Amino acid sequence: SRGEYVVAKLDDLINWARRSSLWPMTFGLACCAVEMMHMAAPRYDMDRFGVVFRASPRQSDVMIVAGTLTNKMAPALRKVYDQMPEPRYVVSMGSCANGGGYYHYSYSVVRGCDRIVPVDIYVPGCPPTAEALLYGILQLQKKIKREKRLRIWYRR
Amino acid sequence: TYKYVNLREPSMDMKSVTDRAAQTLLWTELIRGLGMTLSYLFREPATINYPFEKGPLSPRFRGEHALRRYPSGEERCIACKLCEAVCPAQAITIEAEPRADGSRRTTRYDIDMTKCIYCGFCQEACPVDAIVEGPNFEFSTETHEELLYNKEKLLNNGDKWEAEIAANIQADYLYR
Amino acid sequence: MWFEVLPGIAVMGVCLFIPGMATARIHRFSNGGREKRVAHYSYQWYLMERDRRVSGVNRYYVSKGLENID
Amino acid sequence: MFMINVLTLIIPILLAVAFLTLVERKVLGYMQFRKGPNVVGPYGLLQPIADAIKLFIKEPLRPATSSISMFILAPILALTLALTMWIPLPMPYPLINMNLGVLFMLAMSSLAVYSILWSGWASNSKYALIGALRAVAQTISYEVTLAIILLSVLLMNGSFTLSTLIITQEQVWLIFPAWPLAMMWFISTLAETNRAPFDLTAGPFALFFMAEYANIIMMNIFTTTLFLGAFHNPYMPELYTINFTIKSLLLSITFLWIRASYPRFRYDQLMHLLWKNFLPLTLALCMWHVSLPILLSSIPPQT
Amino acid sequence: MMTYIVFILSIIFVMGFVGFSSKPSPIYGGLGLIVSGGVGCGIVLNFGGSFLGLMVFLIYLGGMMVVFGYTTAMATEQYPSNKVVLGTFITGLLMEFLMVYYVLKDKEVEIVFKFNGMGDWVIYDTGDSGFFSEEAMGIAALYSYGTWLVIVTGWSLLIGVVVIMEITRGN
Amino acid sequence: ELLQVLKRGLQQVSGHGGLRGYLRVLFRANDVRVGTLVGEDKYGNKYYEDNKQFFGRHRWVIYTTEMNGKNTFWDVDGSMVPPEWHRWLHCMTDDP
Amino acid sequence: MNLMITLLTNFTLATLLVTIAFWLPQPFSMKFFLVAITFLLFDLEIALLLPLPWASQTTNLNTMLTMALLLIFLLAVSLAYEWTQKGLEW
Amino acid sequence: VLRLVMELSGEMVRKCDPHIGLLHRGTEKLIEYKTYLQALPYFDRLDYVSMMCNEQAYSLAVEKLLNIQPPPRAQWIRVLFGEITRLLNHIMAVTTHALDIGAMTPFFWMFEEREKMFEFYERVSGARMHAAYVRPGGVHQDLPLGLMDDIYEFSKNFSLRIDELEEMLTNNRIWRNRTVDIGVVTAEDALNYGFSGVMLRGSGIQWDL
Amino acid sequence: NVWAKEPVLVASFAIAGLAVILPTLSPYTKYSLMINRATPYNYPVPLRDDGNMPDVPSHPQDPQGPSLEWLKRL
Ligand code: SF4
Ligand code: SF4
Ligand code: SF4
Repeated sequence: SRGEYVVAKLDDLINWARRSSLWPMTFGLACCAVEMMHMAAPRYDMDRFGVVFRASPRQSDVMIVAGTLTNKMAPALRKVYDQMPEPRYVVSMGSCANGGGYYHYSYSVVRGCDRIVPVDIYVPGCPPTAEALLYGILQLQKKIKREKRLRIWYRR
Repeated sequence: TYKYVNLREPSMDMKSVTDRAAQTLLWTELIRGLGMTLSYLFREPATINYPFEKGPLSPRFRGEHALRRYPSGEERCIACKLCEAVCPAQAITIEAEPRADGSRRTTRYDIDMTKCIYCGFCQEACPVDAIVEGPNFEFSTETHEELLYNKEKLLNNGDKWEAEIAANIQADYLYR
Repeated sequence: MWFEVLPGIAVMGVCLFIPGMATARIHRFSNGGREKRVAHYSYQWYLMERDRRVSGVNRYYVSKGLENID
Repeated sequence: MFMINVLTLIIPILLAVAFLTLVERKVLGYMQFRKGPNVVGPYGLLQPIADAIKLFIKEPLRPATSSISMFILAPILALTLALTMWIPLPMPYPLINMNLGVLFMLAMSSLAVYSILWSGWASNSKYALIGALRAVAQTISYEVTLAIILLSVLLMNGSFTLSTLIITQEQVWLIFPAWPLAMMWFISTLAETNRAPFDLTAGPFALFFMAEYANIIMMNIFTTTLFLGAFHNPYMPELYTINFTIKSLLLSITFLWIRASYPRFRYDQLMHLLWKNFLPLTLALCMWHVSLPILLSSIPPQT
Repeated sequence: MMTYIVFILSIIFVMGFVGFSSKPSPIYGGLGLIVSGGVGCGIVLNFGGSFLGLMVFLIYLGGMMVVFGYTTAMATEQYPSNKVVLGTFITGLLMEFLMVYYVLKDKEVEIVFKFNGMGDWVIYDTGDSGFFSEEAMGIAALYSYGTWLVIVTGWSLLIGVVVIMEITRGN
Repeated sequence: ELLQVLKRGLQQVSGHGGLRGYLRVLFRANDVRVGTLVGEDKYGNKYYEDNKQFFGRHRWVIYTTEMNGKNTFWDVDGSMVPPEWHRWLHCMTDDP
Repeated sequence: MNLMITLLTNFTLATLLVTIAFWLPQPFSMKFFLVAITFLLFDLEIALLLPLPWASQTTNLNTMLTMALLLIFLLAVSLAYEWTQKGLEW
Repeated sequence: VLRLVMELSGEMVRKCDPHIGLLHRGTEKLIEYKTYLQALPYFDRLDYVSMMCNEQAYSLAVEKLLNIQPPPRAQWIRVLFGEITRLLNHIMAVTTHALDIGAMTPFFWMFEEREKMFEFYERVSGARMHAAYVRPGGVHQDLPLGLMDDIYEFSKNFSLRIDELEEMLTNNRIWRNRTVDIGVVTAEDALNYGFSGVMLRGSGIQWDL
Repeated sequence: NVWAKEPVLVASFAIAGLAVILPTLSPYTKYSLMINRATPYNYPVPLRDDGNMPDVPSHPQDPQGPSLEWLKRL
């Protein structure tokens, strides 16, 4: 099946192209923002993995929900999420974001962020030490490596 | 005792004012800033090659939430609920039953890794040091179900290694 | 160090080297080892037009050297 | 052979721009303590190939614009200026020997001002219009100054032909008869290409990005041609091509290196700076370069 | 790619003038005037053609429609085709093709003139030794003999500056 | 002082064993500082400890292929190291 | 028409780039206006100034020196006038 | 992230209301429904860039109410980590000022310095940032052997690096011309509007707690 | 006195004043006029022989007419 061979190789090529750079947007409310800045630090690079910190939600590949999400914040967070280009992926960073965390039993704190957006990679820690976030971004890249998108477009 | 900045006056000697005007017209200390930045260009970069060179740590890092057990023996925990009492996030959830041996034991021992703020109070509150903040910090969980650990996930997490945790506790059983 | 930024600089400089060498090679190649004659002013253009007229082949670069005096 | 010249001039500009993106990212990385991109392949070249092809793959935001034909018409104009605007610039023998090309350079920069204005109109609502309007104003603020300085630096050269320039810069570089005029010119080239220290704070961002970096390489090529250049020996021009490319590379690195380490300007500080500091001094350098060659008895041999 | 190319560019020039004489939105008017000025530049460069069309390209197509689009941005909005604009465009194209056909398949069509209908390679120089592309040294003579002219020109522009600041709230 | 670093820069290449073997660790991720070879390890992988570099480039692992049978020539992971090498690798000690 | 050939090739290759990029994935202020007409009038006086390097070769040089200095001095008078009369301030 | 609503005459102002409360977390009520030692990390992480002076203040609150003086070695170690936290918070204030103003690279230089300070926090308490570590009633679990030499080496190297930061910025002409003209603070308004800390140190009157 | 407040203004006025005044004092503007005059763009048209002219030499080698010799001596 030379057509299936071509579709498999071309899907491998375009999924490599997708997982190559993956420039995020740094949403970053509380101290998890400081830790995102500290994995933007000179010791732990991001440019080695093609990752560039960038304040442009009009072109951002993945979105890193980090910090304590509140009721006064969450419509603005999803309104940022909605003006995002449709191939989109979500990293929930931090105990506050991945299930409520320390301010769980509390008004004006959304219990997690599944109540707002879907989540692809949970990375726990408080703050998740930058090596753990970087391993989470590697597992996100390998999630992009396992997609079989064009194969499903073939055999659909 | 104090030391305050910016109390002088620009001089009235012609040499000093023409040096300041030369700085104004001739972009001088801008070029000196370029020289400083090129002096940091020619250093060697202090980046660690991440998946091959992992970062430095401590003997007392607070990580993985792995239980321990006795030397050639059974489970170390008691279900005495001190960790659940001290847990500030209240992520510990314990249900105890005793077994046929007579000694008191458990049934259910759940840690909400979503809620866990990683303090060390359950490490320092266990009178037998059963629950230990583990060594490594590599969780990276796809689903939301998998961040809710059972007693068996904690015991397999503590039987995939103890010699690491035993080495850490044998290193620093004297401070705490 | 900057020993490894020099492959990127070298590859981008080779990507800047190709139009100069290609342009000069095609100018020396399109007239048989000559150079493409320039014409800013109409004097040089009339000179070039009578040059391409006298050579017979209707191409100016040949330029009929001294073999048709008498 | 003419379309072959066209292809060899306008095909490698995409490779030039993408490898310029990796060059400037690695240069900023070593200005910082960073390596990278070096994990993706050998020293990160297929990584700019890959993010270019990813941004072509990645699905556009649906308009949500107005006058879709005008939204087509602006970036096509920017990129066709960036394509058409390497023609008379001599790598040793230029593509079209013109009677006058530098006024054509400045006019094409003015067309780039048009493209920025049309993208800012056709993009979105009012705040994008105000921001792009201030960007058009701080781009248009300098085609006074850069054209004035161009006029002053080639008044010592007589003709607009630019080959008389590549001749008459053989003895000394023209950086020496005008160092402050050239330095103010280089500041105005930073203003034309619109990078830091000159602020900015949509689609296709790839084509906007492409037009900007080809504009950068164009202005640095014209910088190297306009001010310096070694001796041209015919029947071996690869020497001049190599030395030209080396000095254009060094000045592009210096350009990004000046970007690397300074804060952005306040907008009214930028206008105040340009008018009340550059513009009387450019006029004074114009009038002194008028009054000089009548005193050195050397008007240029204007052919 | 043939002989009557100045004529063809003249026809596209009239196309552009009709295209924004149909009274569109003024940004479409500015677009049409840029197209018309570009092809007028093409015409005057085809008549040889050194300096003047490259000179108008900087001013109108370099610094006048920029200010027109700038003022269209700051003053008007035109926030959302019509039968009037499209009807005027069709009648203008009708006038265009009517004149072109009745000239091309005849001798002449006259408002009051005598238009010899053929291509305008005529008239031109017979390849003389011009040596300086006459317009170049022509406008070079604007400073030697031009005593009164640049004085009143600069004085008019200086007064234009003080006019603009006074009307836009001097001082 | 120009050719010597260019001569020393060949010594880790020709000392590595060859050209394609050097190309394998270059295209794996980065490392070209081969030559100490402190610890081999069950499930294949190797551990290299150097002192000539700064704190952070003392100890680096190089993974082998098929340590679970999963074709790990590409896409190397964290937690592919056994735990005693996880104590040694994070510089919690000086003893291998 | 050979630079028209170059223009056509650049325009057509750019339209190929745009169509592959699109069909494969599927109030105001007064102070803005002073800068506009300021650019306009000074750019017109630049349009006067720029044929000066055409003109350096003539047998009447004193008048050309005098009137060229007169033109730039008038441009300086206009700039200094709007400078002293708070024209571009904030 | 803050909300700001500014009503402005153009490239100017009339009013400016900072709408904030977006990052509200119920901290006071949550401390009311817990004990002291359980609810200590609330005061550790309500302020988050400073991370040990907040703990020092809450520990001094509970000690000043409870009438217990800590032993003096705990006091001197608490002084050392208070000065580390002061150094860290001022250098982050400088660098996030620089990054929001432009000025890309000294941010990264001083965050290399702050990465070394997080290494010091790791070797002392174990966690990256949020060292609880200051119990009310004295400091818990003192520092391991082999640390003071590291702190001394860091002190020398950071003296040289802060001198090189002052080389980089600070008599840079255009950063000065960016921020000199703006933001005066009247001393009458400095006392009425309740400013504190660096505002009181800068706006005239001599005042250090 | 003013050199501290607006220095670029004073530098511009100084170089402008010398660009106006400095072309007066010159041993070189006469050389400018001679070199700019002595460049033949047009053809030197001859003239009819005898209105009894004891000047204007016929062979262009004859130095009777005003030649140029200040050129080659700079
Ligand atoms: S998860 Fe922890 S580190 Fe992150 S925002 Fe919450 S308190 Fe801060
Ligand atoms: S404190 Fe220790 S022994 Fe008690 S319930 Fe918790 S883990 Fe078990
Ligand atoms: S580290 Fe803290 S939050 Fe986590 S289980 Fe232990 S006491 Fe509870």
